Amino acid sequence: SLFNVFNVTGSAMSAESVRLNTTSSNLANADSVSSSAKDTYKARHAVFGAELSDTVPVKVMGIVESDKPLSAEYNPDHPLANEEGYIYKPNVNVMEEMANMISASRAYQTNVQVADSSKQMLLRTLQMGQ
Amino acid sequence: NMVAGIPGALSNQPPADASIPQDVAQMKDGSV
Amino acid sequence: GIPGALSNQPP
Amino acid sequence: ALSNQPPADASIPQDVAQM
Amino acid sequence: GNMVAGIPGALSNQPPADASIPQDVAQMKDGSV
Amino acid sequence: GIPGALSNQPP
Amino acid sequence: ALSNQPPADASIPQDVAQM
Amino acid sequence: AGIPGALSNQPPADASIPQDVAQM
Amino acid sequence: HPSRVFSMTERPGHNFAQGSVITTGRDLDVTIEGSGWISVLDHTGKEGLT
Amino acid sequence: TGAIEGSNVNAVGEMTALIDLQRQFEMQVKMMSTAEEMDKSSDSLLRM
Amino acid sequence: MDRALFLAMSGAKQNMQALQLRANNLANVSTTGFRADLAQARSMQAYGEGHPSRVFSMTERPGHNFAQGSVITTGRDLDVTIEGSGWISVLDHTGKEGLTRNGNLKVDQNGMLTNASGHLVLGENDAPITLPIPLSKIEIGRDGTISVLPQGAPAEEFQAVDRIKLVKPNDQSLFKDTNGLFRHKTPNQPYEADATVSLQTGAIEGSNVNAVGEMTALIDLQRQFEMQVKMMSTAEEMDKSSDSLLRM
Repeated sequence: SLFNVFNVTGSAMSAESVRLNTTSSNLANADSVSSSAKDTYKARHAVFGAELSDTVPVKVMGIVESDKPLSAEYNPDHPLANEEGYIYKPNVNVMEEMANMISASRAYQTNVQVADSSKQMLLRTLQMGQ
Repeated sequence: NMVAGIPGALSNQPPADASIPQDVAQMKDGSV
Repeated sequence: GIPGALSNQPP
Repeated sequence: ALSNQPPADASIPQDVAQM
Repeated sequence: GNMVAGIPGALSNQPPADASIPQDVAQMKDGSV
Repeated sequence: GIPGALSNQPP
Repeated sequence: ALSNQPPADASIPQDVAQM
Repeated sequence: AGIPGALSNQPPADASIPQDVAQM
Repeated sequence: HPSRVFSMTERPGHNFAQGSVITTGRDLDVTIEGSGWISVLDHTGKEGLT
Repeated sequence: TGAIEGSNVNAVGEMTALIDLQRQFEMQVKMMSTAEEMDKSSDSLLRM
Repeated sequence: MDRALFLAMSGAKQNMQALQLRANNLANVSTTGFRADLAQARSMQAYGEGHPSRVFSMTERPGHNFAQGSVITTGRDLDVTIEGSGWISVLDHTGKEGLTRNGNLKVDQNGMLTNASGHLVLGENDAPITLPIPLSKIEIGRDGTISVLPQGAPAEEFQAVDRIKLVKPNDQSLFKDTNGLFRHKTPNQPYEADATVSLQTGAIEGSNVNAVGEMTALIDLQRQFEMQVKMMSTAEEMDKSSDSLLRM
């Protein structure tokens, strides 16, 4: 059933698009000390999943923050400074976010190729006999 | 069983770099 | 259920 | 996931308290 | 005449604190008018 | 029409 | 080639003596 | 065979002969 | 999924540290020692700290 | 008295934050470019 | 795509971390009694099935530079520097004891002897030194003996009151803690006082950071960093070209 392929590729593109938006929010918040919720932003990472047990779609089961410590900065005159003058910043790593941007885009585009190629197979089956 | 984890940069690291949360790394084996 | 997942609703 | 009730608009406030 | 309206693109997709859309236009997003 | 709509005629 | 059992993962230890 | 000094990807054990490489 | 987070710039405060003191030798030149302000009213007539 | 207080701007502090703003600004612009590149690629689904 | 993208990213990420360690060294050139931090990279291979082609590298601190720091003669009585190897045993804010090499000592309003970091200075009884409040002339000895003159006393009434606890353990058995104090790697290891450590009173020991040594290491991390980020782009280029195997 090549229609099941469209579900797997379609679920893959959804998963890769979630990771790209997560990467976008990490780059936009690599220097954000404050937040709406009173807790410092932590680098986010969507968790992919596979229900292997034929076609196994990839599903996003939630966003999980990185456990690395928040990068402390010595800013004693800052209004949000603690007793020792340290302000805490997100633990976003620039190099690892660029790799995620490259990986998410390439993984997104290769699933379009599979969906397009699988589309041709179904159309060719419609021509069988006739 | 279900297998899962963070993809991309964080997982493609040596375990010493503790970027991956401990419980998420557990999921990368098997679950049910 | 991923242990300790972030939520999508105002704290 | 086809529901019967239109999804609510997302909110991006400055403070979650005044939301 | 139960329509939805607003400025498409970059102006609307900023968070509301930017205050770039006119308030009259921004309030036609919930189905009013 | 739109309350803040612009006219296409000279002011 | 193929096999009837899953391949093992990769070990990246900071000290091979502790594996 | 072929190359004489190929490596082995298995972790060192010093007790088992590595069969990953073409040990002939 | 909680994946879209925006960031906007803000002005949380000002650097209230003592500035650079310039010696001019002028009778009508004064500077605040440490922390303080001078009460002035602008053209509108509203009190302000300068 | 006899002195005038200047500004308290830390010039080096301003410059080292300028170089950070440039890098963060340019990275997000590359995300804009990779966003449209993905859209162009996915446009081949309907082509037939 | 190819895993060489993350293999090079895992290398470029560590080069930045190594750059941070060198940055902390150059920021601490003027610091008093600062021991330079060494930076090294460890090669770790991903063992498993397949060809042994992927080897990760992580930056780690192998040790510290324990060479004698620059001595600054200041003429101040309460300035002490350790001649050669040796440490000063002090207790931090929490209370846990540790070794320090900053001899920028001072006397508070109650006589307790502290250093520039605020750590209390241990004495002969493994307790903080508490000198009499009304002093007249503090004259630290070469061996660490503190001889003070009570206020109003004649110059011939010079008596010793305490002896600073100086410890000289093996430098390779010490690790810098989260606040700049060196402690034993093995927990619950007593710090035993040494009779060979000498204190040159009237001088301050500076940092041992070699500024050029850090600068010449910087110019090599940058080049190694730039080579790996080119590998990331060329791995991206290869995958884009191979995208034309599903066109059909």
